[PDB]
Amino acid sequence: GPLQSVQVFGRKKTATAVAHCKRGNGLIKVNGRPLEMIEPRTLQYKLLEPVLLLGKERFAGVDIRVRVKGGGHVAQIYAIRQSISKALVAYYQKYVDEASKKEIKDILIQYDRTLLVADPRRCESKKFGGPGARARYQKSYR
Amino acid sequence: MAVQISKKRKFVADGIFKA
Amino acid sequence: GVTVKDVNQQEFVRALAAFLKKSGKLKVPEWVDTVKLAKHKELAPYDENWFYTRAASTARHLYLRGGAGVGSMTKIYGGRQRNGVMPSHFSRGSKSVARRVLQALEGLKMVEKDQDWGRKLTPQGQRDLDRIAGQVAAAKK
Amino acid sequence: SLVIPEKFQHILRVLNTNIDGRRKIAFAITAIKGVGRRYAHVVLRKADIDLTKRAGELTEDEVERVITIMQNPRQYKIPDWFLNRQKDVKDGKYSQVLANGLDNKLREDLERLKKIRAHRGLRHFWGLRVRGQHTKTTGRR
Amino acid sequence: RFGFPEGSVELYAEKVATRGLCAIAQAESLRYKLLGGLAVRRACYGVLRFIMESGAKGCEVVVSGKLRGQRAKSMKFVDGLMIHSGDPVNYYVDTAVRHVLLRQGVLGIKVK
Amino acid sequence: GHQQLYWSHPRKFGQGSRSCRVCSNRHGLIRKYGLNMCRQCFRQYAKDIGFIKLD
Amino acid sequence: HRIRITLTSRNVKSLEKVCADLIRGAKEKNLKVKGPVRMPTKTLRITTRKTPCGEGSKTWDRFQMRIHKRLIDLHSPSEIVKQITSISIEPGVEVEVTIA
Amino acid sequence: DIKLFGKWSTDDVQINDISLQDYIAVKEKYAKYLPHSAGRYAAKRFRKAQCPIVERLTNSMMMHGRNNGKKLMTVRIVKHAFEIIHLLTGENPLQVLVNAIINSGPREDSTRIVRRQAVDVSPLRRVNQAIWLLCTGAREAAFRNIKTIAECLADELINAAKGSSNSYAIKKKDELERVAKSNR
Amino acid sequence: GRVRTKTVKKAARVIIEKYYTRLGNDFHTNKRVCEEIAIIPSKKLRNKIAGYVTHLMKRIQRGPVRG
Amino acid sequence: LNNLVLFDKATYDKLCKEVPNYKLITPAVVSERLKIRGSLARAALQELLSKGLIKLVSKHRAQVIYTRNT
RNA sequence: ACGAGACUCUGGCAUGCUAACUAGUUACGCGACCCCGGUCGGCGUAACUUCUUAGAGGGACAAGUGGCGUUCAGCCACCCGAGAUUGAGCAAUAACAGGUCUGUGAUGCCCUUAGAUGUCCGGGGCUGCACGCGCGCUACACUGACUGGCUCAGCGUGUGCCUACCCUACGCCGGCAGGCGCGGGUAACCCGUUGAACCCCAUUCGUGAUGGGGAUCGGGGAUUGCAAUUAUUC
Repeated sequence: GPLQSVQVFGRKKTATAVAHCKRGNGLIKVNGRPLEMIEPRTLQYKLLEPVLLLGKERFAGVDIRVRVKGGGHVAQIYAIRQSISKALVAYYQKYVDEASKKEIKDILIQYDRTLLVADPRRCESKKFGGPGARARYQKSYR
Repeated sequence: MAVQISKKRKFVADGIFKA
Repeated sequence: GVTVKDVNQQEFVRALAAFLKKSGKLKVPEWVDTVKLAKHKELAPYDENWFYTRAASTARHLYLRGGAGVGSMTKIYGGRQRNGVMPSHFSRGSKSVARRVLQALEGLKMVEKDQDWGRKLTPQGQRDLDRIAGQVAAAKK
Repeated sequence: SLVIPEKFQHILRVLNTNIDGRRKIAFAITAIKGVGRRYAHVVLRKADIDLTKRAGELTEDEVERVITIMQNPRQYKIPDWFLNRQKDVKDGKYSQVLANGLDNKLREDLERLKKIRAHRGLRHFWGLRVRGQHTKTTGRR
Repeated sequence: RFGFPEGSVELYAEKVATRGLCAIAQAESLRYKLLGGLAVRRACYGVLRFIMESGAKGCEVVVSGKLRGQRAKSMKFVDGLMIHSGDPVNYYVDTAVRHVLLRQGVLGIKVK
Repeated sequence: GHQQLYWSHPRKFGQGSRSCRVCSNRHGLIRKYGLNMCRQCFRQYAKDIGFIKLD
Repeated sequence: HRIRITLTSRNVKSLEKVCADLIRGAKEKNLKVKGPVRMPTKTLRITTRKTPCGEGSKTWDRFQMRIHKRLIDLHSPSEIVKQITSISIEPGVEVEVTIA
Repeated sequence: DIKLFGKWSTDDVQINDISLQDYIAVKEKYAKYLPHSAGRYAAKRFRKAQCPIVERLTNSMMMHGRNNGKKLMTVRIVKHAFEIIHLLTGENPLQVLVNAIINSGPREDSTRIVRRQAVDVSPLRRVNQAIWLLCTGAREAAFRNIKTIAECLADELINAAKGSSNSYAIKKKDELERVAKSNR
Repeated sequence: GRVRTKTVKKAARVIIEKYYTRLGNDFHTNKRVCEEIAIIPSKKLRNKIAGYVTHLMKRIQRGPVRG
Repeated sequence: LNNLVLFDKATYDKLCKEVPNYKLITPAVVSERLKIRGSLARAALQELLSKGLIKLVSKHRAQVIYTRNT
């Protein structure tokens, strides 16, 4: 009957993931492929941290369709990690009580704060007189 | 313009005129 | 039912390479033995029947985004050229191999020239990828 | 299967050059001056050989097939662009020139430039770098 | 020179209100006092006294180059309030650099 | 003839073909955005063009 | 009738109050207008050495020149636009008007 | 719930040396799935301590230039090292790790205050050095060798968990403590 | 390094000296009082000032303050 | 390192006895103990797995780990 | 009072504001494929501004709490929080025999001024190599090399006054550098959703100066240019 929708994003370095919550069965998939095969493999359980902290019962009524854009492989994982978790916490905010939202938010932040707080760090700019931000070129005496 | 000058070139040439 | 995007691509290509090899109507040009796939490659490919593998790879890149001509295929299989003692740089693949593959995948009617240039998958080819996705998704049980 | 076969020649002699009978055949033949990685591979394509074998395993008719196809690569369809001595000055001939040939023909290529008094050979006679380097700082014995 | 259409450019030559607070108007004023043959000390005070009358918050007039002798020598004349560092300089202080050709060498005028 | 010789040598490319529109110099040329003004010359006229120093 | 103004400037506040004054003119004569669509800023950048020679420690000026670009889409008669575009414009601003 | 690589649990292991109880983070709240976290551990002074030693090992591995930044190379090395430690010892290898941090840390080190007076190490200095010694124990063993770092890092963590002295990290540790004993 | 400068302190002094009656021990109101009663040309300075005001107003709630 | 490229009658017997009776079986272990080239050990431990005498743990591009059965 | 700070630009935050066919999203519909859903950067339009862009604001001050200090200036830790010190730009008095006359139609003096130290045209040279220094790049491997497979960026530049020389998709030919027909873009419109590398996964190699390393050196092939030899570059 009603329209239950939440479009909530996750950032790391320059990498924006937008997770879109709606009613239905338990499927999370990112650019329309299931979590278990989003390379790199090596950070598999980093995408299954919101999955396995909460359990599929939390994600039973909600199916989340994520899009990722920017940064590298790792950043895009920490983006799609952060997105589904924030977008869930925004789904439990809007369409159920604060009680269910808070005990979810508590689980996420008491495990890893990055799940629900956008890590503010950015690649600090290069300056002349060196090959990067801080590092200077070889000084030559004699 | 008839040869159709670029916007970035236009604001440079406008400053070069003033100069 | 399942699609190619639901399946692991690493063993999908190996399955789809087997499929095009199995049909035996892919048209590999005679120089497929002598030729190295880039200038940023040092050797000839280790696997002798590479053209099938790359036809599969190309095919599934045409599934995921359309209208990708020959320049784009050399870019999607571009890599690092170790320019000897000078620092390495990004180097494109072979145009010729990318072009023969997109002639082969149109030969065996899997692709067809998209409007505004480039190649995309015809519904037959699209069905071939999705039915073999079914094979590989079933095979991991 | 993976045990040492009998009549395993531990040291072959192919084009009067001691080939190691331990190496893979694509990387054993390279020991012969004039044939590298890239060339040996395409010789072992034409000579339809499972190049997964080590340098001892394959039979004396197979290695004497390898010799002939290296000596006559143009005849067994390896193209002109793939050879080391393309459009030669004495005879106008395309041919991959091998160990003692390549040394004797290198000798001639320098001894031509020495005889005609051409800048390139004069650089060779004085034992200097020829190809436009800066000798001020580098090439120190 | 600028290839504008024949009679599609019009020059007006209006007046500066309170001309004491323009640096390049005081630097050009000063260079023609010096090239007039006035002593540098007199001319610089003359400018500096004028713009502090005219209603400026401060004033720095420097004349680098060869005064009296072959040695290059800066004569710096300062009064009032003068800021140097950070953005407000871009819109508070008015700075001018001008050349003058004396018969012995080149004196420079820095009115700030 | 000298009329053929005098300016024969082509000036279609290289830093001997282009020069500063201020300085008239064959060095430190800023070609970017069609400035074509010497690296000393533009450093003097940067303000007047609209090139503020900020970062 | 779908007539497109392309405002381009060096200075923000000058172009911001103009695009505001043109959108006043669209509301004062009460014809529909797509708002002031902000096209991305162009930071032109000349990074030249400071020294006229090479005889100091290797410092560099980093000149910018920001070019702000706004566009206003109107559903207007042509003469109302050629009236409004004349009214109160200042030297920091550069105005195009595309008919179709 | 069940922990590290999906297969190495946390409430099996006991930190014996109470000296390093708070400075070996491996237990209950420092039970992460992968040794990979944004962290921001290296921001304020001691927060380094509240990093899981598995992630400290992972980080300490990627060294000698070429490897700097290649953390997934090391995450993998540690994962395959723990497989080898389990199949060669029959033990939750986090215990072999913790036993190696306890054993392979120097407990007294020389310092310049003449010739080099002997002082005591901080527990955090011990954990820092422990992980350094048995990571350099791995990469130096593995360099110009048929063996992999999986084997070399495992062999180092095993020999250290014993105190075998064939351990590079134990041998350099009791050398430091010998030189510290000297100037006393 | 978080030491406050003279232009922050002198301002905060004179603000309290003339407007002790409007101020309290709440930053976000003191901040908004400083807006009304003084032309502070900068938000950062406006907060720095308000921030030292609040710190002094705590020291006023105790014994007497020197300057 | 005068290693073996292919097996002898002797070394193949030593392998087929000993290598099933290890707990950790890696190509770099079997190559280090039986005085053979790594590549030959990689093929031998792929035979032994096809003969069902050893158990695969984690096959990776870099590190391939096998164990006993009992 | 100047300098410091303030300041200016920038980095990080706001489902709060103004907004959008040169930016999108979510719906709805048509259509392609899989066995009711699933995939779509396939097509089209209704709502909307979360991501997108850029404007106005707000936001952080040691503000809150706890510890040593007239409990002054402050410091340290913690809670809340997008941050609990982002980075730069600007930059005093007074100097230096710092550098620049080879940046200038900035310039004093001296020299040269027609067999020129003006200028132009052709040709070398600026790279010449027993040797000594300085910034570098690539490496010495198995945390590797090689071959395939997989998969993610952000700054940017782009058709010129004179000025001649622009970025390139797309389709054939070539092994390749490249050549050919053929369009888009004076640009959030086209290259371009910038399918970048390292990374990721799967074969081959196995401690051997080895498939490490790619210098020297021979032959051949393409491009820019009036011209490449003292090898332009590929």
